[PDB]
Amino acid sequence: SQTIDKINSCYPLFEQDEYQELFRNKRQLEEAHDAQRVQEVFAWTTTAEYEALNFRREALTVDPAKACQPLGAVLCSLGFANTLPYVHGSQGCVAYFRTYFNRHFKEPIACVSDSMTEDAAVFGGNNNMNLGLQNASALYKPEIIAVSTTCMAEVIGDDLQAFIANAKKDGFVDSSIAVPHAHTPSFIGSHVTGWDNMFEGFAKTFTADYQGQPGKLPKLNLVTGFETYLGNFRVLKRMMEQMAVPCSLLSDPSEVLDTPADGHYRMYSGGTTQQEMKEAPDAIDTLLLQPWQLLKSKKVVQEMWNQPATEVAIPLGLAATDELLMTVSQLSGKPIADALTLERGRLVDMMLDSHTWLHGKKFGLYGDPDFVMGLTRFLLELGCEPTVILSHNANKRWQKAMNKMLDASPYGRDSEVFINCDLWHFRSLMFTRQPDFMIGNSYGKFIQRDTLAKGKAFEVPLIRLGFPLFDRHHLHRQTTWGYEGAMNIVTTLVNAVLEKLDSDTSQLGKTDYSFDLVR
Amino acid sequence: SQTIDKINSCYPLFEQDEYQELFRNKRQLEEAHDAQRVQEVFAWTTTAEYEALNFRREALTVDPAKACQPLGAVLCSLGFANTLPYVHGSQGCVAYFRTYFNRHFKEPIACVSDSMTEDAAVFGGNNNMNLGLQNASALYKPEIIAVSTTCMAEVIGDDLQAFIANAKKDGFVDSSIAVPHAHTPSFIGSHVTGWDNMFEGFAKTFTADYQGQPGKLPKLNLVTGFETYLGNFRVLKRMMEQMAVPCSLLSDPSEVLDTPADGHYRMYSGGTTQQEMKEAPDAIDTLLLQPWQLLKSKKVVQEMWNQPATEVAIPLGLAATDELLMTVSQLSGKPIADALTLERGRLVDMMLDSHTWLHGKKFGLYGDPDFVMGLTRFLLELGCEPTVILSHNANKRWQKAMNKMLDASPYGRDSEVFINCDLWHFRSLMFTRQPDFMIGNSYGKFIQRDTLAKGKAFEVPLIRLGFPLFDRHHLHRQTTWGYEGAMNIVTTLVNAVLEKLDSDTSQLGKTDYSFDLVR
Amino acid sequence: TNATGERNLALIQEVLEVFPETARKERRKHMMVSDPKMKSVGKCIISNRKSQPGVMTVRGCAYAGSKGVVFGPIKDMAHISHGPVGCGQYSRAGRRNYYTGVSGVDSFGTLNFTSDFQERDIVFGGDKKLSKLIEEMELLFPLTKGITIQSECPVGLIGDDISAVANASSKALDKPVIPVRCEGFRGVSQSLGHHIANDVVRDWILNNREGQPFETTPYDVAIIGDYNIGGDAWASRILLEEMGLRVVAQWSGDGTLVEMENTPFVKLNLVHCYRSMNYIARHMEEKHQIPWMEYNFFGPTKIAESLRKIADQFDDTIRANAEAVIARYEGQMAAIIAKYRPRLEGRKVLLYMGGLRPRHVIGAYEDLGMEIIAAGYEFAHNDDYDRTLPDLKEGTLLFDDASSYELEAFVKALKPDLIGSGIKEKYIFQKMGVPFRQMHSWDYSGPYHGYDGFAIFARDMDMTLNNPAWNELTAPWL
Amino acid sequence: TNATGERNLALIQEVLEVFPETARKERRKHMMVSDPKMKSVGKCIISNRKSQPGVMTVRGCAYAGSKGVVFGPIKDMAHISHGPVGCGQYSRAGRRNYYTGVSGVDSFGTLNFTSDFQERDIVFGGDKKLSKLIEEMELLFPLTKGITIQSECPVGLIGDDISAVANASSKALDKPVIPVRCEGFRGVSQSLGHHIANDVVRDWILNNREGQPFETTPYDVAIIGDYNIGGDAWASRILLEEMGLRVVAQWSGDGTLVEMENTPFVKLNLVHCYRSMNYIARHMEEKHQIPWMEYNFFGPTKIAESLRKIADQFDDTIRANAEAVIARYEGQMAAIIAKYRPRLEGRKVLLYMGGLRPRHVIGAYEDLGMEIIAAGYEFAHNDDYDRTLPDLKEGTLLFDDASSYELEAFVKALKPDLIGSGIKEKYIFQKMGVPFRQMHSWDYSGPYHGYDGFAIFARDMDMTLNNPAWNELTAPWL
Ligand code: CFM
Ligand code: CLF
Ligand code: CLF
Ligand SMILES: [Cl-]
Ligand SMILES: [Cl-]
Ligand SMILES: [Mg+2]
Ligand SMILES: [Mg+2]
Ligand SMILES: [Mg+2]
Ligand SMILES: [Mg+2]
Ligand SMILES: [Mg+2]
Repeated sequence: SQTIDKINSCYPLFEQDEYQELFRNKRQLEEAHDAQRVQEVFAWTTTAEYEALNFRREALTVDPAKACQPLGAVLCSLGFANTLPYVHGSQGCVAYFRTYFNRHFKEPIACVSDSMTEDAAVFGGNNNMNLGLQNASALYKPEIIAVSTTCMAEVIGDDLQAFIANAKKDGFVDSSIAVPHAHTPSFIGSHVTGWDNMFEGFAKTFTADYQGQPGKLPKLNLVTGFETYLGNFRVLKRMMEQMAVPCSLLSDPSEVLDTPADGHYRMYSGGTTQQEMKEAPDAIDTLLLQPWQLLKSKKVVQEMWNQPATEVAIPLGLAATDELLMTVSQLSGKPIADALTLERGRLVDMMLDSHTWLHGKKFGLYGDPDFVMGLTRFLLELGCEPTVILSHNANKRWQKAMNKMLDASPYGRDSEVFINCDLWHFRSLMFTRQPDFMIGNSYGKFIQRDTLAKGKAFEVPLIRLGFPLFDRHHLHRQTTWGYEGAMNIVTTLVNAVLEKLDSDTSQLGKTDYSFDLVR
Repeated sequence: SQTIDKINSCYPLFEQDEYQELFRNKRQLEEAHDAQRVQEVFAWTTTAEYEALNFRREALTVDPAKACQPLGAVLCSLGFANTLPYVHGSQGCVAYFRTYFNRHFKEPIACVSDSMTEDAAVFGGNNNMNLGLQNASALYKPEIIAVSTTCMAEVIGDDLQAFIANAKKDGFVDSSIAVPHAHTPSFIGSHVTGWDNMFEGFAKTFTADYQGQPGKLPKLNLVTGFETYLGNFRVLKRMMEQMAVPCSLLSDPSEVLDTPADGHYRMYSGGTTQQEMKEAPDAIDTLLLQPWQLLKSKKVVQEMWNQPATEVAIPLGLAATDELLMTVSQLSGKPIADALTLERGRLVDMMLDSHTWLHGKKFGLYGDPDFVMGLTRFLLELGCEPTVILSHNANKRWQKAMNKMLDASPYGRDSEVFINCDLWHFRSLMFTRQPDFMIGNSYGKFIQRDTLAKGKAFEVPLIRLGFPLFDRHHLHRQTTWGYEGAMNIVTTLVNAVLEKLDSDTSQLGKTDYSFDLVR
Repeated sequence: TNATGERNLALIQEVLEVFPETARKERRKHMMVSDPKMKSVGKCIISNRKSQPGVMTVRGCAYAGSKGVVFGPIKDMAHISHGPVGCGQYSRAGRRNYYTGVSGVDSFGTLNFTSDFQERDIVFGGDKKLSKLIEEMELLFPLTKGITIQSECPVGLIGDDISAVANASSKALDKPVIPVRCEGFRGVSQSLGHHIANDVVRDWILNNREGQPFETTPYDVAIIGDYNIGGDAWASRILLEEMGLRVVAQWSGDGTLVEMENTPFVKLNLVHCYRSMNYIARHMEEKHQIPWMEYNFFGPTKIAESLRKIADQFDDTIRANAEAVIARYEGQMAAIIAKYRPRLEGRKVLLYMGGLRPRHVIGAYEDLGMEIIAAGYEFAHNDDYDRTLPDLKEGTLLFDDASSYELEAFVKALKPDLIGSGIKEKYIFQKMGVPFRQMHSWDYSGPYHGYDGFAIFARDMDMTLNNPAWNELTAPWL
Repeated sequence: TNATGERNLALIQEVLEVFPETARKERRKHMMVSDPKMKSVGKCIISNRKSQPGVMTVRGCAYAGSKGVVFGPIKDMAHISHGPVGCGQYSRAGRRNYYTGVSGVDSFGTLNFTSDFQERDIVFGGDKKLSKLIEEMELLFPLTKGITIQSECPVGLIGDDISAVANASSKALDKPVIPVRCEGFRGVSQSLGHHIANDVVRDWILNNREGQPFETTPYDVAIIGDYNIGGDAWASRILLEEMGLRVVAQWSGDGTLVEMENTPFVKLNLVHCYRSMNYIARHMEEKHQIPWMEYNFFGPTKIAESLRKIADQFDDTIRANAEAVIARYEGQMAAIIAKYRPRLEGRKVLLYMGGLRPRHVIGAYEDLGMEIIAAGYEFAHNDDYDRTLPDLKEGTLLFDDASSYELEAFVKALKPDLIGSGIKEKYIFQKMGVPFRQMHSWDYSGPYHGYDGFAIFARDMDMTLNNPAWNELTAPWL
């Protein structure tokens, strides 16, 4: 039933007595396992014995913490001006890529498919590529159609390069349109590998025949890699303007992922221009800001553009932002701006003001390899203990570097690093290692729920930092790099500590001797 | 007892068995009321019967939601360059003003007293002023010593103007030091009244005999009134720079309340200069951004400076920011910047993306009069219902204007406005009117706890927006005005809704049918 | 046709002018204007054809239709996304097919089980990995009633034989292990995944309890094709039980393998989503002699019609019960209409969704005085378009598999007051200033079926169509 | 003096050259360098004088000493801040004087009760408003055991007579209603508030159960002067009760009016804070013949000394119990010294707090190997300076009622590794790059008293002195 004055949605409508009776009656038709047995199995999934069997898995993956290559090629493509992402293969992939980013950014996402079906599985998709380029050009009028692939296209052996050459030769795509491409097999690597592969395709299309000269333009290019915080693209440009060092980001989707609601839909907005990409070889250098995934991009910068590819750490935290600015200053010969030194000192003031709530706290964390290395480094620098560190898509070379960093820190003595493991593995580790908090994406909500069901004392609350963020709004506007981003991270971590302590001390007459007004 | 590997602070040390036993033994020596009598009385304090008795109070105040005048004068004074706040009177007041601001800002606060004691109660505080100005000048070398008063001084009727003239004539304070003063009785009005009184004193000192001409300088002055978010001072400057309209804030403490932790203590930093205050009468106009408390400041602008004092609403929310920029545009003759219109459209996009979680949500709210009117306005703009609206320090003219605004709106039909009521009144209203959430400062934490003790179904979660904020860190850096501040408010409100819905739907096997990944 | 009809036919021509000639002529057959007197579309429209390459179709694939739609909701089985990692991650907990249970323990719909194919699985085949996977799953997830294997693109292309794996693992586990060849390149949309899945259910599930004792009643039914979005099926089930029927099974929202195996013992199949499950309904009629009928639980006019027609398949006791249920909810309905119809009356709506809702929700809109001015489907067939004709006003634009371009162009010309469509359409049309409601996920609200759902539907249409922010897209100085 | 004493005497001279000549000469009498051969400060320092006008003294007022410190902690009474609204708001829940109870119902320490004076109260006087406030209090807060009236500055100045009101209201309510003339213009600091409050307790509380029966034991004691900061008095009470004593009363941390009224029946008064409650301890010895002794529960050296001396006042049973308790916690103490002393030893500390802790915590710092290079007090008296001398190393700087200038100059010159002081000092010294712990509020940690408190104190000094952020104040390019 419903009353006119207070209509209830699904929750809490289904809490009403008539629905509780409905569920009891429906349960008698399911041959449910008894509550006692379901309780016994739940408890057993929280144990060290279950954990050991869980870590024996060699074939089953459960609750992955990674996506597939073409997702990352689509996001890289969205960062160039007047560019339409196009994925050669089957159309279900593009419906899912669009939806995935729609739900994180709360924005429209343009991307087409060429709809290979059973016919193309047998003949190859050259007809789909010709008609696809033709129809997309007509409807959407892109200046650039950036092509990646789905696993069907990869398995059948479609020769991308040849197909696009044929479309050009036969008049399906005009000479005015650039068609960079990359092979992006979802059975290799993850979405971060797709981004890097797509970037190399843009570098070849726009610069391979160019005779460049490093430092002809007194600028620095910056490459972010796969990044889903709009504030990170923006802060980099803002800091470079304060340094007075000309800069281009190469792949910047921050304007097309934040168009105004003013009565007009704008499929294209901002992005790296063709001029920026074409003149990239003349910069002083290109700084690859997520170095573990930007592998082919580093070969572009050194082997194609003959630039230094100065090594930089992900600019997450105080010390990694100091190191980025000293690198920019050294390469450009320009001093670090006094407004940047002032910002740095305000971050240090915040770190000193909030240190007594953060020191010694224990965190689990997961995400992409570059993000997890940067956040683990900043947690050590805060005097926190990153006890459980997981990256499903990281490799053995990364793991060796992480263990080297942790061994060298007093705050890494109890840390364990896991690669090629998933969120069902992370779930056991929250039960057995029980850190104070876990930093993750929206998939971590179910692990917080699971730990709470063992008991209030076993709950590990989630702090949302990563991708995808689907169950809170407008977190994708935030910043996590630079001093600005480190201010967000410090604030987020200390207020997570303080919200949890207030909740724990909020029981009137019982634990509210320590529900302190001032903290 | 304590274990070496896991030392527990107060909570949760006192949860241990030995301390639960200690408490049982101590309780036998207190003649405690019986547990059932205490439960009975607590349940009685949550009723409508109790609320009616509570609303009959005429003399007792419980949990006030305001502070006293000198606190406001000290904050106003901190906004001027090289200015030392000085409170003529008894020293206890100054320890408490410094401490109150220390705990909100997490920063040092310079302020002196002249320590009037029983002797000064007899002879007047003239000697304390003379010695106090000489000793403060010597040790702290201010350019400006900004004098306000404690209630002792006011009751005794010390003649501030005459004391300060005598000090200069007798050589206790150098003639070059500016010594603006104001009478700030704490038995009149509140801390916002102090701020406005202090501002009138600065304006007398720096402009009394000035032959000004509005529009001689093509600038606008802005006056914020009592405001404790650093981002509001900063967003106003940023928007005026985008508008390309010269501007001065008159009283801007945002640099001295955020100096860097760089190995140096800076008592003075930034602030309105003497040149900005002295040339203030030559601006086109002065915009008073919190109009209900800036009463004597409006008389300054209009009577002393012969400027319009163009009426403006507090720039909180979308429509009120729009009106601010249209007013700036009309007075200056400059167009609204394209970057501001883009920022506006992004706020509207956020509003449309989040509206289904905010529409129809009910809120209680309290704080200073200008803030409560602004936030009530914006909540109506969002399609929210501000059902319980309280401002302890507001007057009947403000209450009439609030009911007029509410009556005109589709979303104000169940809204009740309370003036000269305190947080013990608000606590009753949270039990009887039960809004979904309450917006307040850290004192609201006790009301959340009280409502939760009646039961989980009755809990009214607190959203922290206001002053003071003592139990979370670094919220004082946020912005609440302009489009930037409205983005913060929208994100805060929607994510509070979603955090509470996740907690309510996080019970494994019971309410997690609606524990949705995507919201 | 009438004037509205001419304007829509001219709009059709203007929109299709942008298409290369070959696609232009093909696309013209996917749109028409309705005639109140027509009973079937005949040659006026064509549907269920391949999408045009490169146009930004809204459609998904057959794995979405099988895993995402039909099998994914079944709570007591583990569904394995077999192939590389994307498909299973993008479709993890995106569809609100509600169920109750203990996640990871006796109910698995929010977990993402996958065989995470790597290059060695493509070069050597995935069946050995699949077999080992299922052993590991049985060890760590002992309370599953059965397991399904949902094939992603690579599986059939590399020549794997998951049926042999399923048969072997089912013997070792002593539980049903169900192979599905729902690779996303098969068919043209989500629709073939439905059909594939119904055929799989027919052969691997439906006969498992043949010849077993089951205690029946005369008023036993199955709800066929309700996936419990936001609890829609619970809000439908309660009315059928209030009317004196027993709902033995729900396919497949909050559904179970056990309920599905008991479905051949019911007296009547009640088909809500015709598109996705008419196949199995027709099959049970042919093999088990169970009658079936279509019904509609959107809004009071269609719910009363449906309750009366369902009751009319039984006896006078159920008929009288149908009348008593409608009278019991009359007050509630009248108060919802009296509050919200005045706020919505006369507003015009454009609807674009999968295979059922574009026609199924029109009665609820009309119960709040709203008018549909255009309706289209992603992947419906001609029998769905036939079924749409009785509920359209003359001259209405009716269309199939629209590109983003076409949908944007229709909205700019028609100027609907409200759009009902999906997540990839929401944030485009909101920036264009058109109030938008997600009519797949219910924009995180619902349920919308049944009497309890109509109240929510009405609150939600009012909330969004009349929200104050729609008057603020244009700055006040412009 | 030694080379440290000389350097400190030259520093005193250098720092005070900033003061106008007369204040310079006055201020020179408030600092000295310690001499281990001195039993008394004699003429070497002066204290408990008026503060210098305009210098930014750390001190508070007599209302802070009475309401904020002595009476405010008493959980079963309602304390009224009588005057304008500031005083009671700034002091609302700022001091962590922990207690258990049900807020607003049987326990009131986090509520702010005020008479919120307005101009009409100044003009016509506030006694009638006070009387009516107390009637409304009793209607709305019926489970108070008693009420106190804490005067703010204006009350005595306008000639009000709150003792007449308290007498009338106490008869009207039939509960104790206690008037306190603790206006902030009285005295020079918090100190006179303590003394005022002790005199009020003497006259209005301590005689309330005189002549009445009370069941005693031979081991009854009261804790006098422990305000339970972060549960310090609970961490102390547990050791006394483990030693076989019965703690009949705790003044006033987690304290009650009842416990205070039963204090005249005890066998021994145990004074932790000498400054704030020596007055009432001396009064109880003279009137009730109850002996008292000072003790110190900071760190293992002082705890064992204190437990043995307390037990020596009873008999061999309690003497043996003191050795058993000390033995019981010896492993915990050895583990704390083994983990944290190596991380702290050798480091130098500067302390500046109110009236007790600047000397009282020195043993616990010395147990962790740390050295005190300077110690001062806001408002202590010369008998507190006398009691400080035994725990200082020769040449230590010892000073009284410092301005902020003087504290900043001492810090700059002495370069302590760690500072312990208050909230107004915290954020200045952190910016100067000196690790800082709040030694009033325990920087939201504690307890620090007792064996369980020593663990937390060691954890906290290590956390802050050795935090990695102190190596980051200078940018690396600077
Ligand atoms: S788009 Fe239903 S034929 Fe199928 S997931 Fe939505 S209009 Fe599907 S009603 Fe159903 S629950 Fe659906 S809303 Fe038939 S199931 S392939 Mo997207
Ligand atoms: S049409 Fe459908 S969703 Fe597409 S693959 Fe095919 S079954 Fe699947 Fe999963 S992994 Fe990624 S998204 Fe594909 S490219 Fe390889
Ligand atoms: S020395 Fe002490 S704290 Fe000062 S007034 Fe006096 S008792 Fe009180 Fe409360 S209201 Fe404000 S702060 Fe004062 S000026 Fe009138
Ligand atoms: Cl890696
Ligand atoms: Cl007002
Ligand atoms: Mg958006
Ligand atoms: Mg600070
Ligand atoms: Mg009204
Ligand atoms: Mg169940
Ligand atoms: Mg109690």
